[PDB]
Amino acid sequence: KCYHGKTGRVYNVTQHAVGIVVNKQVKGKILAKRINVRIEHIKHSKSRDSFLKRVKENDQKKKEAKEKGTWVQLKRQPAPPREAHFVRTNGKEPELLEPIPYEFMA
Amino acid sequence: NFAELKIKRLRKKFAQKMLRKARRKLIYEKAKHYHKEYRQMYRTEIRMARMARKAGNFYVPAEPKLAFVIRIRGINGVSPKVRKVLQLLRLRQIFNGTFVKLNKASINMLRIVEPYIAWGYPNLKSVNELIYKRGYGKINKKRIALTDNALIARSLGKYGIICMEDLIHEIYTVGKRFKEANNFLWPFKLSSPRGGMKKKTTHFVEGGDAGNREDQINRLIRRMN
Amino acid sequence: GVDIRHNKDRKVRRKEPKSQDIYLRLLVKLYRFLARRTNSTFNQVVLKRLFMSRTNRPPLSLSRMIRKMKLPGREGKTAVVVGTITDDVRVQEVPKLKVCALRVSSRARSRILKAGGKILTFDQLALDSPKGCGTVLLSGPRKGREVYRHFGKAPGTPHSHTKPYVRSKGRKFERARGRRASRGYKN
Amino acid sequence: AALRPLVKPKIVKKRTKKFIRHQSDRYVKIKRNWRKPRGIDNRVRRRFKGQILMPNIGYGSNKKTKHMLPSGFRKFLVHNVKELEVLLMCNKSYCAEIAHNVSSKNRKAIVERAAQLAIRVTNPNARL
Amino acid sequence: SAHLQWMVVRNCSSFLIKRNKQTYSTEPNNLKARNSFRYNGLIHHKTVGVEPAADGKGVVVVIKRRSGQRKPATSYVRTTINKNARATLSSIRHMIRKNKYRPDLRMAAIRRASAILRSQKPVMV
RNA sequence: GGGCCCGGGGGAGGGGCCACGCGCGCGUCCCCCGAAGAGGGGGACGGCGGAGCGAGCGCACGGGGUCGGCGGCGACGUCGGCUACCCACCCGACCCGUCUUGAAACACGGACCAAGGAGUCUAACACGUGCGCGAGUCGGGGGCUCGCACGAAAGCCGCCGUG
RNA sequence: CUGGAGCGUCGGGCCCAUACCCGGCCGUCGCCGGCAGUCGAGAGUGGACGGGAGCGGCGGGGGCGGCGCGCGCGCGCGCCCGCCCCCGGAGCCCCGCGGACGCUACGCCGCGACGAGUAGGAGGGCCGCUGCGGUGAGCCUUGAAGCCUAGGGCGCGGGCCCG
Ligand SMILES: [Mg+2]
Ligand SMILES: [Mg+2]
Ligand SMILES: [Mg+2]
Ligand SMILES: [Mg+2]
Ligand SMILES: [Mg+2]
Ligand SMILES: [Mg+2]
Ligand SMILES: [Mg+2]
Repeated sequence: KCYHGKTGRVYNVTQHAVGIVVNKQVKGKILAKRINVRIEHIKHSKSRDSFLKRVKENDQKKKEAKEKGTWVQLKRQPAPPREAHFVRTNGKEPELLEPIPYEFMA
Repeated sequence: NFAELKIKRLRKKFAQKMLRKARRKLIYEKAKHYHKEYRQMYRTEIRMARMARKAGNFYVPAEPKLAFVIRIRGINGVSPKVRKVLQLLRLRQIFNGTFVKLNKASINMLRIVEPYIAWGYPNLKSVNELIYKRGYGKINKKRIALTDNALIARSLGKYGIICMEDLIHEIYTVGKRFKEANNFLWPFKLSSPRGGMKKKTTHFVEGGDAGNREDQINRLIRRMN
Repeated sequence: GVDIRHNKDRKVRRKEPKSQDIYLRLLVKLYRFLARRTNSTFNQVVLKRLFMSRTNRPPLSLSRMIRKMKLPGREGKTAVVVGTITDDVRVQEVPKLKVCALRVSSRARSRILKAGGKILTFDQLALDSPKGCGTVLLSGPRKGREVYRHFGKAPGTPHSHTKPYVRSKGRKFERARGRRASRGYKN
Repeated sequence: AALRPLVKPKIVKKRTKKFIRHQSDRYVKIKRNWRKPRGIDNRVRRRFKGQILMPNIGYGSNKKTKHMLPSGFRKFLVHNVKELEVLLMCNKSYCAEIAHNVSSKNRKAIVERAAQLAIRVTNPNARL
Repeated sequence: SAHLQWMVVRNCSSFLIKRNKQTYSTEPNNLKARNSFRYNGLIHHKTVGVEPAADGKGVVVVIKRRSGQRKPATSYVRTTINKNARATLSSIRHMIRKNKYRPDLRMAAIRRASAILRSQKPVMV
C-alpha cells in the first residue's frame, strides 16, 4: 500500500510482472527500492508524455527556422501579465449591482 | 629606445583618453534614449485612456510586470514553507527588499508568504532612489557599494548593461536580462519606516500593512529610504 | 536578525602543513609563491598536495609509474609525484624515466639511475618547468590502505561484504549465527 | 618634558572598570578574578538585566593603541644593562621598565645609560 | 643557506628575547634588534653592523667579508669612523650603497649610526 | 503617438545640441545639379584620410573617509588621575550550587576562613595525526663495549629474523 | 477617573527595544585574496626584425556605442640627410635595472559577510602551578621567596607588570 499512487521507471520484465524502481521515503532518507508488480496494477504514466511532444516539436522547430536563422522561443514560459487591452460597452452602461437585503430563509 | 618607448606609452595613455571619452559619451546618450522612452511610456498610457474616454469606451492598463517586495516581520516563529520562499526572494533579514518580476509563478509565491511581506508596483522615482542611495552590487559574492559604473560594466557588460542608468532600464522595462540584472543587485537594506506602519500583523485591505498595495507602496519607500 | 545556518560556513581544509619538517616548509614557501602568481593550475595542485598527510599522499610503486608513462603520447614528459617512489620487485624492464618526488626509496633510486634516467626534487622541478609544462601528475591508490576494507555499510547487513575486526582469523572466529545458513541465518 | 612619543593618538577604552566575579562581594572565600559562571539557573551566565557584565571579545581594545601606556610607549621589562640596547632603535615607540628585583646599585647604572641614548624609563626615580 | 638557518632560529635562539608582547634579538651586529630575516646577523652571508666605538667617541662598521665563512675569526671585518656626523653618515651611506652590499640595511644602518652619536655628547641639564 | 520617424520644401531670424574645422573625392545612403550613367555640388550617416590635427596654468569639486596658512583664558594654594577608598543620588536588581517539563522557592547542600580535595596509570584494540624506512620493517631477549659521575645512558652485533 | 483618565468607530502628533539604517571599534568565517619586488583599473597584447614607403593611417553602425581615434606616428634638435642616444640617473603616479618602513612568510595588508547558548565537541591561550634538558656573560646581603598595601598602570580575561 505504500507504493499505491507512486511512479517509477522499469528495469526488468518477466512473463507477467515488471520490476520497477520507485522512491520510498522513510523517516528522512529516501530509498530507491525495486519491487516486483504484476501488470494488472500498472499503467503507462503520461506524466512523461507532455515532453517528448514538446521535444519532438522543439527538435522540429529548430531544424526548420535554421535555414532562416530566426531565433524561435523554444523554452516554455510562465503565464505572463495579461497585456493591456480595450473593453467596449456598445450602447449600454454597466448593470448596477447592489447587495441584496437579508431575510431569514429557513 | 627611450623616445621610442616614451611615445609608445604616451600613445597607450591617449588611447584611453579616447576610450574613456567614447565610453563616457555613449553612456551620456544612452541616458537620452532612456529619457525619451520613459516619457513616451508615461504619455502613451495617458494618450490611450484619453482616446477610449472619447468613445463610450474603457481602458485596462497593462498588468504591472515589476513589483518591489519588502519583508515586514522578523525571523522567529515562521513556518517551514514560508521560510523557504522568503529565502528564494532573498528577503532573509527583516526589513529588506528586492525587485521581483511579476509572473504567474512569482505571484503565486507572494500569495503564500503574504502575512510577512508588503509588495506593490513601484514607479520610476522609486526605482531611482533605491538604486542610487541604497544600491550595492554582488561582485565576487561581496556586498560592494555601486560607487562607479566601471563596477556595473565589470559584471554586466556581457548584456549591454554598462552604466548606473542602464541598470535601471533592465529594472523598469523588465527586459531580457532582468535575471542577471536583479541578481547582481544585493538586496536593498532599508531603514525603519519614518512615521510608523499601520498594523504589521494585518493585511493592507483591513487597515494593516501586509500583502499587496498596488502603487501605494511608493509612499512606503519614501519613509523607508 | 539574519537567518542563515552557520552550521558549515567554515570550510575545513588544510592551508598549511601540520608537520614541522623545515624542508617541507621550505618548498611550501616556494609554491606558496608560484601558486599565487603563475596561471598554471599545476602548482595549485602541487601546493594543495604538499599540505596533505602521509595517509593521504600514498606511495607510488615503480611499476604503476611505468604503465602510466607507457600510454601513447606522454613520452618525453616528467613524472611528478608529491609522495615517495617505492620499488617494484615484480617488474624488470625499467625504461628511462624523469621523475620528481619528495622521497625515493634507495633501491628504486638505483633502478632508475642505472636505466639512464634522472630524478629531480620539487625545487629543480621549479626551475625545469615553473608552469609545470610537460609534466604528468600521479599518485598511489588512496583506497589502498588496509583500513579501507573495514569501511562501508557493515558486516552482517545484506550482501554488503566488509571485513570485520577479528583478533585472529580462524575456524572458530566468526563463522556462526549470521554466516552459515545452517546456524541461525546468513547475510 | 621627557622623551615625547612618536605618535600620541586618542586612547579610548570601551570599558575601564574591572570584571569582578559573581558574588565576590558577599563571600571572602571568592576572589575578584573572573570565573565564567556555569550554573543552570545562574542569572549572570544567562545575561539578565542589571547584572554584572560578562567579559567577551567585542569588548576589547583598539589594535593601534593596545598595550599602550597613558604616555604612549609600550613597556619593556628591562632586566639589566645589556638588555637596554635592544631598545636603542625601537625607542620613540616604546620604553624601558626596570625589573622589581634589581639591586639599588646597578638600578642606577641602568638609569643614566638610558638617559644617554634617550630611552624613557617609567620607574627612573625609584630605589635611591 | 640563509633560509635554512632561519627555520632553525626563528624560535629557539640564544639571542631571542620574548616578553611583554614584543620580541627582540640581542645578537651581534643586527640593526634595531628585530627578530627578523632581513635584520639578522648570523643567518646571512653579507651583514652590516654598526655599534659604538669602544673609546666612547666614534662609530665602527662591521662588514662580513663573504670571502670565506665558517671562518669566524676573520670572516668578519670591522673599521672605525670618527668624524662630523654628516660625513659619518655619508660614509656608511657610500659604504653600503654603491657597493651593492645588502641595500636593505642601507637606511636602518644610518638610523642606527645617527642614534649612536646622539648617545655620545652632553647628556642633560 | 512612434519610426531621434521620411523628406524634396517654405518660415525668419521658433527654441534648444557632450556636433566639429574648413580643404577635399571615400564605404554606404539621401537629396539636388546631372542622362538614370560618368562626374559635380549639398546633406544624412559611417568610417578615419579626399581632413580631422594639435598644449599650458587655475577654480576646483555637490570629486578615492578633515583640516585650519583660526583664535582665548589659566597659574603656589590651584591644575590633571580613566580604574580602585568612602559617601551621595536616578534607573536596574530575589541566593548561589543542584536534580529538574519547571527553582527566589514553603525542594535539598552551604555560619565563616585557611590548607587538603576528584577522569589516573597499565594492557588491549580502533581511527586520526607526525616521523624513519619502504615489500619490507622492526624489536625483544640476548650478546659485544665499565668502576656509571653524567650510565643503571649511549654505541655496536652474518645477531636483523630464530620471531 | 464621570460632557471622562468609561465603552464603540476614527484622526493627526508624539514615546521607546540588544529589532532596522548610517558610522565607530573587537573577533570569527569567507576571498581558488594581495605582499618575498611589479603597472595597471569595463583592459581589449607586448616585442623583435626585414623590405617598401608616409601625412599615411583601417575611408566599416542615428549606432547612439563597446574595435580603434584625436596629447603627436615624425619629431625637436643636429642640418634634403643623420639621430629619435645612457636611469650609477627618467627624476620619479610606473619604473619590468634594485627593492618596503612592511618582509617573526606559521609575518604584514586589503576587501566583504557575520558573532544567542545548556548537554557536548574543537581551537587558541607571551593564562597559571611544580620539576627536568637547554639557554638568558639573567637577578640577588646596595635585600631572593613569601606577605602587605585609599601607590602608577597593561590585558576582553586567565592574570600580569611596576611604587
Ligand atoms: Mg512572534
Ligand atoms: Mg501571530
Ligand atoms: Mg517534579
Ligand atoms: Mg512555594
Ligand atoms: Mg535529594
Ligand atoms: Mg557565541
Ligand atoms: Mg618557590
